[PDB]
Amino acid sequence: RECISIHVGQAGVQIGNACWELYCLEHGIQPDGQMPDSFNTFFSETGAGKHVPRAVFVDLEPTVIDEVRTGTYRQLFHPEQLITGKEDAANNYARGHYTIGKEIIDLVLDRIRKLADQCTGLQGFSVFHSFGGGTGSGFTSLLMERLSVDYGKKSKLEFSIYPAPQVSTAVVEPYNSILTTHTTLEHSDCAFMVDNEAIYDICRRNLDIERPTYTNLNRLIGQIVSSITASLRFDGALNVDLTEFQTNLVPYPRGHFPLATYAPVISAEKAYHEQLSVAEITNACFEPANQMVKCDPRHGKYMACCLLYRGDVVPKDVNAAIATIKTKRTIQFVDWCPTGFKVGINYEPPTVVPGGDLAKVQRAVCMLSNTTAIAEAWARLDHKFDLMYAKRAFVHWYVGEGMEEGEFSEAREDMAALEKDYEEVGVDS
Amino acid sequence: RECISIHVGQAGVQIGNACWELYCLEHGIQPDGQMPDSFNTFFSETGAGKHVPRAVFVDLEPTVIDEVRTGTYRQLFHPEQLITGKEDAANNYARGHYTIGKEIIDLVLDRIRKLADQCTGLQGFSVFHSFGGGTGSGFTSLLMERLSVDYGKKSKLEFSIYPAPQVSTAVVEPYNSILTTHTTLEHSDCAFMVDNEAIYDICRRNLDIERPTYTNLNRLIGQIVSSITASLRFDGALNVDLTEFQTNLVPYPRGHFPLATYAPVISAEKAYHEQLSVAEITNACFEPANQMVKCDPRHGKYMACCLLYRGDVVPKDVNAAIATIKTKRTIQFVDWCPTGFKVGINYEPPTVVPGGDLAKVQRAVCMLSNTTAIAEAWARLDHKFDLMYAKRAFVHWYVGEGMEEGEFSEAREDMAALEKDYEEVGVDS
Amino acid sequence: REIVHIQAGQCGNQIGAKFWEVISDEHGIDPTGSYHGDSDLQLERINVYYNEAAGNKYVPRAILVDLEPGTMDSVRSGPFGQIFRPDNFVFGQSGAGNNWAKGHYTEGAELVDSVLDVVRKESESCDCLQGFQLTHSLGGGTGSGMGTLLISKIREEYPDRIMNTFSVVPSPKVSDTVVEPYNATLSVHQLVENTDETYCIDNEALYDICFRTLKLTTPTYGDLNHLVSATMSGVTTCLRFPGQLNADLRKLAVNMVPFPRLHFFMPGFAPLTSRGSQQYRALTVPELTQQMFDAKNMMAACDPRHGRYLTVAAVFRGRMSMKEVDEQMLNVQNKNSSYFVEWIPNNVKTAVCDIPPRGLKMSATFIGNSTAIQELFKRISEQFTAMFRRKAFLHWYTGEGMDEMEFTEAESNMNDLVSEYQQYQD
Amino acid sequence: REIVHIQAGQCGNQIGAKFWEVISDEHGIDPTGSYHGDSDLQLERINVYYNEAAGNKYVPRAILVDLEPGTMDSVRSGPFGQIFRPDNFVFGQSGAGNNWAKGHYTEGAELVDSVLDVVRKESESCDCLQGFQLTHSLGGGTGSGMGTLLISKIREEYPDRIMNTFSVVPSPKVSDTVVEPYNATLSVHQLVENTDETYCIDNEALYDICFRTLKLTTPTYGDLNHLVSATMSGVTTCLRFPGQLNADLRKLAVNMVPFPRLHFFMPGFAPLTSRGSQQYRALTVPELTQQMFDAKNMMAACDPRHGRYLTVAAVFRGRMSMKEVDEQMLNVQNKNSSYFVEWIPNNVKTAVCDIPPRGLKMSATFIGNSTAIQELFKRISEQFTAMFRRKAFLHWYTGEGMDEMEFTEAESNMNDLVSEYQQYQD
Ligand SMILES: Nc1nc2c(ncn2[C@@H]2O[C@H](COP(=O)(O)OP(=O)(O)OP(=O)(O)O)[C@@H](O)[C@H]2O)c(=O)[nH]1
Ligand SMILES: Nc1nc2c(ncn2[C@@H]2O[C@H](COP(=O)(O)OP(=O)(O)OP(=O)(O)O)[C@@H](O)[C@H]2O)c(=O)[nH]1
Ligand SMILES: Nc1nc2c(ncn2[C@@H]2O[C@H](COP(=O)(O)OP(=O)(O)O)[C@@H](O)[C@H]2O)c(=O)[nH]1
Ligand SMILES: Nc1nc2c(ncn2[C@@H]2O[C@H](COP(=O)(O)OP(=O)(O)O)[C@@H](O)[C@H]2O)c(=O)[nH]1
Repeated sequence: RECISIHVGQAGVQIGNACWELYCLEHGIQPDGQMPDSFNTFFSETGAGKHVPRAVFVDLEPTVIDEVRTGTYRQLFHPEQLITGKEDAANNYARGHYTIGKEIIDLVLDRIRKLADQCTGLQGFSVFHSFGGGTGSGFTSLLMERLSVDYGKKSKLEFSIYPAPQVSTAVVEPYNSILTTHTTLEHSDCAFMVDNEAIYDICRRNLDIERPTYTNLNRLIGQIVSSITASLRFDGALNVDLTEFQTNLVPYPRGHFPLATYAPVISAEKAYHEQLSVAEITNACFEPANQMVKCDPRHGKYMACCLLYRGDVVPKDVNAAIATIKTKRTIQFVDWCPTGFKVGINYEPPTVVPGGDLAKVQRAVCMLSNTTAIAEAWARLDHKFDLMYAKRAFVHWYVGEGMEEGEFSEAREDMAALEKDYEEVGVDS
Repeated sequence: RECISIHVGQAGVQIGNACWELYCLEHGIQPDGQMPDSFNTFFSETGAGKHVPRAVFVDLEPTVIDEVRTGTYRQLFHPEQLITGKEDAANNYARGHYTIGKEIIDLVLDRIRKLADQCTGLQGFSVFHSFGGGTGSGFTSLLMERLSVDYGKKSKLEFSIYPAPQVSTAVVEPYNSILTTHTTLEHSDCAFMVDNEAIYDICRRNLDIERPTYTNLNRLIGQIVSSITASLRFDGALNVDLTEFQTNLVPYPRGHFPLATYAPVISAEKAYHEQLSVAEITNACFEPANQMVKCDPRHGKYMACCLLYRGDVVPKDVNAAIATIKTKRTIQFVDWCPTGFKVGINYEPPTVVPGGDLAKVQRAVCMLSNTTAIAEAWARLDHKFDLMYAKRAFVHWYVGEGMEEGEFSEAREDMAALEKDYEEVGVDS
Repeated sequence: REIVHIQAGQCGNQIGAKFWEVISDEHGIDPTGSYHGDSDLQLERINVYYNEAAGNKYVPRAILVDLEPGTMDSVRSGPFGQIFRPDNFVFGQSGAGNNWAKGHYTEGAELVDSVLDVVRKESESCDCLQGFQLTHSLGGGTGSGMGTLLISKIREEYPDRIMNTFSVVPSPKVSDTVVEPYNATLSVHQLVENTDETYCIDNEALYDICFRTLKLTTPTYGDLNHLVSATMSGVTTCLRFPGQLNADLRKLAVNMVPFPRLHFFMPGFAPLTSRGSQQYRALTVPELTQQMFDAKNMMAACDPRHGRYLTVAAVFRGRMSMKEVDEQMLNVQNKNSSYFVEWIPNNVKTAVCDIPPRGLKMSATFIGNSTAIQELFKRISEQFTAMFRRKAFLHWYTGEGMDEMEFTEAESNMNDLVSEYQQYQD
Repeated sequence: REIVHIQAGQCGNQIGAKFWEVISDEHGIDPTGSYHGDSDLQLERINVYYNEAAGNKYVPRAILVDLEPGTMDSVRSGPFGQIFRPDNFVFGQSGAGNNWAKGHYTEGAELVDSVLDVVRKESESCDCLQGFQLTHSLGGGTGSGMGTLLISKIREEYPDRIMNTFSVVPSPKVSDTVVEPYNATLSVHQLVENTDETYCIDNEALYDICFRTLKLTTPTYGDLNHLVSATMSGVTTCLRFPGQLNADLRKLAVNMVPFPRLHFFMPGFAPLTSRGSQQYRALTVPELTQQMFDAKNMMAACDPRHGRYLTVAAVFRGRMSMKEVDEQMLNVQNKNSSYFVEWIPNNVKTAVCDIPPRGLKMSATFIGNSTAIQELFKRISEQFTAMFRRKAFLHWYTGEGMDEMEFTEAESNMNDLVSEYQQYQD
C-alpha cells in the first residue's frame, strides 16, 4: 500500500524538502506533524498526535540536511531519519559509491529496513537523486543496488534530475551520470526524469520569471511528484497503483525512464484569468515546451503514457480528449503499441503553494511517458563522457577512490546498448 | 460563426484600438472585460466573468501597442495577444515583409492558429492594415499570405486604409502600397478600403472641425466597421454573414476592394436637430462627399453594393428607397449586373461615442461597394510608383533588405493588370 | 532601441555639454540625480541614451574623445560635468595639435584603440543598438581627424547600426582657424564614406539665426551650442517618443537618402521666437512650416532657395492635426514646386511625435536634404585648392607622416561629391 | 573537514599575517577574542582553521617556520600576532641565509624535526584532515628551501591529505633578490613533485593589478599580501560554506588537474574596483566573469591570452542564479574557443557558495590552470642557465653541502615541466 522514499544527494534533499512540503500542505498537517488510511501510504501515524514522515535523507556534507532541521518542518521528520556523513561529499561517483559512500550505506539501509518493517504491506521506495552528483550518483547507485536484492519483490521507481543538456554544473557531471545509470539500470523499476534546464524554460516561457530560485524548480517537481504518489495512492475515480506504473509504463526490463510533464503551468498574477479547458491542458501535454525535460519529441515516438488527472474531470472528457489525440498522428506512437494511454483520474484538485508563483487551477494533467526521444538525451550525455574519458580528464579522481579503467569503460559499453535499445524498441516496425 | 481580426501596423492598431473601443461600448462590457451567443463571433467568454478580445496586434516598434497596455482597455485584451518586435519598423515593405517582419510571423501565426482553434466553426479573419507602411504593408503581405494557405477554406476580408490621394505621409508610400496589393491580391477575399484624406473632408464638410485627431478618423472607421462585423454577426431582420459579402460583393477573384460609406455623419451639437429621413440617408449614399474614399464616382459604375442598415428600418422603406435609386440612372450600375443591391437589415441602432462628435441617430447606412471608380485611385497610385522607380529612388533600401529588381518590376506589372481588370469588368457592354 | 553619443574634439565636446545639458532636462535627469521627470513618459524610452547601475544614476552613454586635457577638464569640472562615468573620458594628454594629420594618423591613431574599447563596452551594453551620434568640428585636429577616424572604425565594427554625424562645417565669412579647409576637406572625405546621416551646422548661420531670429545681442558660444543641441534633440530622442506617426533614425535615413553618398542635411528648429515680446504663440502650425521652410532659420550656411530639395523631414513633436500637418506640407510642396525636385512625388517626410519640448506647446525639427549644400562643399573645396596650390601649411601635415596624395584624394572625393549633388538640382 | 596552514619563510610568513588578518574577520575572530560573527554561519565550519581550548579562544591552526627571528618577532609583536599559540612558532635563530641550500640541507634540515613534530600535533588534532595550506616565496632560504622540505616530509606522512601551495614565483621585470632563479628553480622542482595544487602569485602582477585596477598609488606590501590573502580565502574557507553547488579542495583538485604533475594555477578575484567612485556595483555577474577572465587581473605574471586553459574554477560566493552562472560560463567558453583547449568539453568548473565576502554583495575566486604559465617557468629556467653556466653565486650553495648535480637536476626537471605543459597548448 505505501511507498517509502529515499532522498539522496543535496539536490535530492532540496527537491525532497520541496516535494515533502507540498505534501502536508495539501493534507492539512502543519509543520508540527499534527493535522486536525487514505494517505497512510506515505505517512505513519506515530504517537497519538503527529504524522512522522515515511522517508529518509542521505547527504555526505551536513550543510543541506542541516537547513531542514532549522526551518519549520524541523518538527516534521524524526531527528533520526536525516542520515549524514560529516565527512566529504566529493563531486565524484567513485568516492561516493565505493570509498566513502560505502561506510554509510549499512546505516542508510537500516532505516529503509526499519522504516520498511514498521508499515503494512508496502509497494516500494520512491528514490530521489540527482544523477550528476557525488552523493547522488554514486551512493544511490549502491543503495538502489542493495535494495534490488533485499526487496526484489517490490517497486523501485527512482525519480531523477538528469544533467542539463547545456547548462550542467559539475565539470565531470557525465562521469557521474553514465555511472549512476549503468549501476542503477539493472535495479530500478521505473526511473522518472525531470530535466533541470528544460524546467527553467517553463519558468521563463510558461510563468515568466528570470528569477527562478532552485527553491522553485523544486516546487515544480514538488508538484509533478505530488501527482504521482500523494494523490494517486489517494482514492479516486480511476486509481493507479505504483506497480500499475512500471506495468503500464515499461515495455522492457531496462529500468526505463519516462518523462514528467504537468499541464496547468501558469503564474499567479495570472491567477484570475478564465481557467483552461479539459481539451487545452490535454493538448498542452503534446507540446515539447512543457515537459520538464530537454528531450523535445524531436522524433521519439511515445510508447506509453500515464495521464494522471486530478480535480474535476469527466471520464468522457478524457475518453475523448485522448481520442482526439490518438488521431493527431503528428504525435506518432510506437508501432507495436495499439493503445498506450493509462488514464489515471483522481478527485481532489491540485494544491498550489499559498503564494509561490503557481497559478492554482481546479484540474491538472501530470502525464509521464517513455519516449523513444531520450534516444537523444542519453546520446548527447554519453558523447560528453567520451570526450573527457578520451583524455582521462578527471579520471585520477576516481581511480584513487577504488574504481578502475574497468568500471568506466565497462559502464560506457553499458549505456552503448541503451542507445541501441532505445533505438530498436522504436524507429522500426 | 466568428471572425478573428489581426490589426497590423501602428495605424491598423490605432484604428484597432478604436474599432475595438466602439465595440464594448455598444455591448455593455466595461474596459474591465466584464459586462452585466449573439456577439460571440468576436468575443470569447474566457470563463469566467470576462470577455477577452478575439483578435491580435502586430507592430515592430513597441510605442503604439504599449499605449494600449496603459489606457483603460489595458484590462481588455490578454497580455499575450499584443505581438511586438522590439526591433525596427522601417517604412519599407521589403524589410517588413522579408528581412525583419519574417522573424515574427511564425509567432504571429501561432496566435491566429491558437485563437482560431479555441473558437467554434469560425468564418474568417478581419485584417486591419495601413497599405503604405512598413509593418502594415510588408508584414501582412506575408501574414495574409500564410493564411490563404493555412485556411484557404475561409474568408479573408482585409480592411485597409489606402494612401491619401495627395496627402500621403511616407516618402515612399507607393512602393509600400503597390507591394502590399500585389502580394495580398492573390490571398484576400474582399478588401475594404477607407481613404484617410477623403475622411477628413467628411470631418470638414460633414461635421465641421479643422481639429481632426487621428483618434477621430479611427472613431469613424471605428463606426463603419462596427456596421460590418459587430451588428451584422448580430441577429436582425435581414442578417448578412461574412461569406455573404465576398459572394454578393466580389464579381471576380481579384481580392476586389469595395469602399466603405456611412450615412448619418453629423456632429454632436447638431445632436438635437430633427433626424434625417430613410430617403435622405439612402440618398446621401450616392453622394461622392461622404464615402471615406477619394474615389469620387468620377465614372466608376457600381457593380454591387451591400447596404447594411441598422436601427429602426421598415423593409419596404428600403425596398423602395433603393427602388427610387435603381432608377436615378445618373448612378449608372454595371451592365452585366441587373440588380446589385444586398440589403442588410439589423435591429439595434448605431452607438456613438458618449461625447466625441458623432451625431447619434436612430438608424444608419453603412453601404460598401465595388465601383469601377477605383480604376482611378489605383491608377493615380500606380503612376506615383513609376515616377520614383523610374529613378530607383529609395530602392537601395529594399534591395539591401532581401528583395530584387524582380519584386518591384514584377509587382508593377501585377497591378498593371489591375488597371485593365477594373477597366474591362466595366466601361464595356 | 538605443544609441551612443560621441563627443569628438573640443567643439564636439563643448557641444556635448550642451546636448546633454538639454536632453537631460528633456528627460528629468539632474547632474548625478535620477528621473525627476515632471511626467512618466520621459522614462519609458530613456535607455536610448543612458544605463542602469545604481537606481538614481542613469549615466549618459556617450564618448568624450580629445587630445587636449583642459577641454574635457572644463566639461568635467563644471555643471552636468559630473554625470559621465570617468570611463567615458578617452583623453590624449599628447599635444592636441590643430592638425587633421596629427589626430588621425600620428597622435589620435594611438588613442583610438583605447576608445574603440569603450565604444564596444557601451554598444554591448544591452538591448538592441540603433546607431551612434557624433559631434565635432571639421576645422581642427581632435575633431576632423581623430573623430573622423573613430567613425571609420565604428563603421567597420557595425556596418548595420546607423551613424548620424553633427558637423560644424567651416563657416564662410570668417574662419575660426587657418588651415580649416585642410582639416575640413579631409574630414568630409571620411564622412561621405562612413556615417549615413550628417547634420551640418555653421557657427555664423547660427549667429544670424540667433541675433535676428532671437533679438539676442550677445550670442555666446554656449548659446549657439544650445540652439544646435535643440535640433539634435528633436531628431533622435524625440522620435523615441510616441506619436500618431512616429519615425526613428532609420525612417529618417530610409526616407532621406536617395543615393548612398550619405548626403548631408541642414537642421532647422520650429518655434524660434525672442523671449518676452515675440511670444506670439503664432504656432497653430502654418506658423511652424512658415518658420522651418524659410531661408534664414536653416542652421546651414547655404540658402535652400539656392537649390532644390531631395527630401525633407518635418519631425514635429506637439499635439496637432494629422490633417493640418499633412495638409500644410502640401501647399508648401506646391507653392515652391520650383525648388523641391520632381522625380520624388512626395519629397516631404511628415513625422509626428506627441509630447513637445518640455516647456513649449508645439515644435517641429526640420531635416532638409537640399541640393543647396552643394554651394558649401564648393566653398570648402575652393579654399583648399587656393592654398593647396602653394602647399601653405602643409609641412605640419606631411611632417606628421602624411601624403601629398592624401590631400589630393580628399579634395577630389569631396570635390566630386559637389558634382553629383548637382546631378539632381537638374 | 580541516586544513593546517603553513607560513614558511618570511614572505610566506608576512602573508600569514594577512591571510589570517582577513580570514579571521571572515570568521569573526578578534585577536585572542572569540566568535563575534555578525552571523551564525561563520562558525559551523570554522574548525577547518582553528581549535577548541578555552571557549573564546579558537586558535589558528597554522605553522610559522623561519630561520630569522626578527620576522616572526614582528608578526608576533604586532596586530593579530598574539593569537597563535607559541607552540606554533618553529623558529631557527640560526643565520637564515638567503640560500636554498642553507634552509633545505644544512640549517633548515635541523629545525625540520621540531616542525614535523607540531605539524603532527595539529594534524592529529581532531575530526578528519583534508590538507595543508602552504605560503612562501621561491626566492630565498627559509622560503624555497626549508618550506619546500616541510612539504616533501608532509607528503610522506599523509600522501592522502591534499597540499595546496601558494608560491610567490620570482617576478620578472625586477627580482627582489639576486640568486632568485637558484632558490626558485630548486623549489619549483620540489613542488612539481609533492604538493598537488599550487597558486603562483607575482609581486609585480599584483602591483599592476593593484595600481591600475585599484587606482591605488602607494601599494605597500601589506596590500599585495592583502589582495592575495583575499583569493586564498575564496578558495578554501569559502567552499567550506554552504552553496547551491559547493566544492572543496578535492573537487577543485579533481577537476583541475588533468595530469599528475600537480600543475600550477593562477588565482583571480572578482570585484576588484577602486574604493569610492568605481563602486559601480556592476556585479550582476557578467561583470564578474568579465573581470576574472581578462588578462590583467590574473595574479600570475603571464597572460592567459598567451596560452590555452586546461581547467578553470570560478568559485563564486554570493547569491546568484545557477542559470546566469552556468550560462555566462558558456558564452565565455565559446567566445574564446580559441584558447580553452578542446579535449575537455567543459573546461570550466562552476562552483557556487552562498554567503559572500563579509562586506560585499557578490564575488568569485578564479583558479585557472592555463598552459600560459609555461612562459614563466621558462623565464625562471632561463635566468638559471644564464647564471648557472658561470656558476655565479654557486659557492654559497656547495659550500653549504650541496651538489653540482643537484642544480642540474632541478633545472632539468622544472625545465621539462615547461615542455609537458606545451603538450596541451597544442
Ligand atoms: N531541480 C533541482 N536540481 C538541483 C537542485 N540542487 C541541485 N540540482 C542539480 O543537481 C546537480 C547538482 O548535484 P550536487 O549538488 O553537485 O551534488 P549532490 O548530488 O547533492 O551530491 P555531492 O556531489 O556529493 O554533493 C546539478 O545538475 C544541479 O543543477 C535542486 O534543488 N533542484
Ligand atoms: N485612419 C487612420 N490612418 C492612420 C492612422 N495612423 C496612421 N495612418 C495612416 O497610415 C499610414 C501610416 O503608416 P505608418 O504609421 O507610417 O506605418 P505602419 O503601417 O504602422 O508600419 P511601419 O512603417 O513599419 O511603422 C499613413 O498613410 C497614415 O496617414 C490612424 O490612426 N488612423
Ligand atoms: N558651435 C560651436 N563651434 C565651436 C565650439 N568650439 C569650437 N567651435 C568651432 O570649431 C572650430 C575649431 O575647431 P576646434 O573645435 O578647436 O578643434 P579641436 O578642438 O582641435 O578638435 C571653429 O570653426 C569654431 O567656431 C563650440 O563650443 N560651439
Ligand atoms: N607579496 C609578497 N612578497 C614578499 C613579501 N616579502 C618578501 N616577498 C617576496 O619574497 C622574495 C624574497 O624572499 P624572502 O621572503 O625574503 O625569503 P626568506 O625570507 O629567506 O624565506 C622577493 O621576491 C619579495 O618580493 C611579502 O610580504 N609579500
